Amino acid sequence: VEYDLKRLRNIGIAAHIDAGKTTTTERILYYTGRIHITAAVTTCFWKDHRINIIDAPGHVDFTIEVERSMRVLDGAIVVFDSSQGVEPQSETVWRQAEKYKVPRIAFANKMDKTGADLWLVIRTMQERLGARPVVMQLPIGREDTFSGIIDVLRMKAYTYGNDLGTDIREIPIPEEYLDQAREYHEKLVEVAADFDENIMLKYLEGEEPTEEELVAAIRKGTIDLKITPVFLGSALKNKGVQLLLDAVVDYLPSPLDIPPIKGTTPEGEVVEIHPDPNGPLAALAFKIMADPYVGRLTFIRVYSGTLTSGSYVYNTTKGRKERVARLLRMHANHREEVEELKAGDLGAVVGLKETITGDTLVGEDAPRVILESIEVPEPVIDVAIEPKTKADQEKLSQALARLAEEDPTFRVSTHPETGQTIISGMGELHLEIIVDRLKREFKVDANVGKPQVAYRETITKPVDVEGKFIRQTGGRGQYGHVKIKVEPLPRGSGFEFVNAIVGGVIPKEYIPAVQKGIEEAMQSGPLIGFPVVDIKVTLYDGSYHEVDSSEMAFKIAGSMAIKEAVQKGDPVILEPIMRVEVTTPEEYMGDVIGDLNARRGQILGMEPRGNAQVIRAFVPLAEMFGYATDLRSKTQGRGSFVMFFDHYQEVPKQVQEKLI
Ligand SMILES: Nc1nc2c(ncn2[C@@H]2O[C@H](COP(=O)(O)OP(=O)(O)CP(=O)(O)O)[C@@H](O)[C@H]2O)c(=O)[nH]1
Ligand SMILES: [Mg+2]
Repeated sequence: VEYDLKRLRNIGIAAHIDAGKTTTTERILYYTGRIHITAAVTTCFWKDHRINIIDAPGHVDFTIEVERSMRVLDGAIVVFDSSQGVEPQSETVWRQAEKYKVPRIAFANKMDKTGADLWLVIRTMQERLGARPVVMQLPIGREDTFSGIIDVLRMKAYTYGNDLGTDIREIPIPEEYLDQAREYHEKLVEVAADFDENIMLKYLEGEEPTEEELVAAIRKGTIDLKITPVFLGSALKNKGVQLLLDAVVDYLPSPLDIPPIKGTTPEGEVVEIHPDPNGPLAALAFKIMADPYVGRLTFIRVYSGTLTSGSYVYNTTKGRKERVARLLRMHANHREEVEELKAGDLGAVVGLKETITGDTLVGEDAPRVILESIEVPEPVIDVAIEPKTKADQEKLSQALARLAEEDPTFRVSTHPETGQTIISGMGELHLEIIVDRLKREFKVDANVGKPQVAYRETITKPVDVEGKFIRQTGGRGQYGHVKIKVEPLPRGSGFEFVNAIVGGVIPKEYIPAVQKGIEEAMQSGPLIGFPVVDIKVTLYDGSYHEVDSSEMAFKIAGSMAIKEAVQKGDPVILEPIMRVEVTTPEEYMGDVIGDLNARRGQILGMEPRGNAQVIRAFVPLAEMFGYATDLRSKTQGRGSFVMFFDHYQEVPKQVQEKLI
């Protein structure tokens, strides 16, 4: 175990679509892999430092896998496409880094492409992002003549012979560039002066400081979220990627340099878990992969203590033992088996049958802390799915079971009378990618209906009703007779059944049958056909025919009673109420407030984050369809939002008629 905590670097590459996120990653692994695919975490070496490239989801609108991966990584490279400029959503990726207090460096990719303006990037970081950038390098040559890069801090430059990254020469700075470099070098020192008194008192005195001095201060400013170093080049034309690697080991934080992850005890106490390898074990799980030839892989981040291969861990979320079989590190083109993962590092475990993405793993004798929050988010959006021709069906109902493992947060059901296949999840985007991950990945071709909000039904007042089923059906006679007392149950409390049968008035056998009929009618309410919730059912009386009584009779009899009940109890539709934090440029505040209220929303409060304003608001899910458009239409593309389920609500009286 050649593990040093200080010389460890956990990175994530964040970028707007088309910036060079994948290309840069590809090149990064290549240059590091020259001594003697994807996958959640990938490891490599540069200048005696371990770099763990935490794989961006990506696609930034799934704000569950983002918050999770932001806690896993420590520093980020934010990649900009310097061709088009800085487009709308490029802001969104920046706001995320701000949200999770993660130190960052910028990388202006595509200095080779026509339209490559370095400065358009720098200025838009100052203005829109509010990033206070510090210029670390300057280009040599324009677009297609882009052939060198100057490092202004050390005052040296690099010419590139080809575009394959196989000829790199350290040259003295061209005369045509020496003045501009000197300007920006002086500028750089000035920035360092804000973070070192020693640098300050030298910068006043006229004396040029040492590299160790500047590097240390410019690094201090980065980890403290005050400045953002900017680097450039062409990832495609293999220019400046090695210098980007150097920047990673220089200015980006090690696990020692950041604020300690906060977890919760089983009592609700808030603890700061310290990154000590000798202390108790606490580790997060964040990706469950299916691997062709090892089995299930579950990717972990270790925060304190040591995860040792071939041992046991305690799963605070599920409350059970788990056997850690083997441990692995993922490299560019091979797998490495390891004996232990210590505090601050990352890899993937083998085995771990019962663990799901988002769970915590402690060291058996260790404090029973939880890293994430407890509750399970509800299924709120329904989508109908119809398989083409038999062959796709049998491998669709197979495709879903063979996928309800890495993501158990989606539910599958069958619609009461249409007999289709209904899939439900956490929102639109959650489901719209599951559909795609079936036609391409699992190769199932079928038709998909337009997303629809999952409503619920319930009574407002207590009633007392009876259901009978006396008919001559299929040669024989049928008799079932039940008398129930139903009342409303506090919100979120669900179902409750009570038996209060006195004198074998309804014989022992037929009691399960009555329950089964109740449930089935509780699937399809008498307002819109959505499931009935939050009620207490009480079976107190009834009757039976000595010979005509049957399970089927008391099933239908129980069904007829509960439909009659939910009808008489002054029913009411329930809609999900979402919780929305909306990040917006300070200026366009009024025009977003004066829109959430038009969505029947209620404002909770606005507090600044960075140079922008985040708004917290309660809005119904039904008034959230295609918000990503309306938002970017009223913020010139600069706005962005997140969404979480909070509770269920009794719908306003005007909305009810519109739904019935
Ligand atoms: N001219 C030029 N083109 C580049 C450079 N780096 C990447 N590209 C090109 O731009 C495109 C961006 O794709 P990619 O590298 O996957 O970016 P990405 O952000 O991963 C796209 P997504 O976010 O959808 O996965 C690619 O087609 C790539 O060939 C560069 O340095 N210069
Ligand atoms: Mg990609």
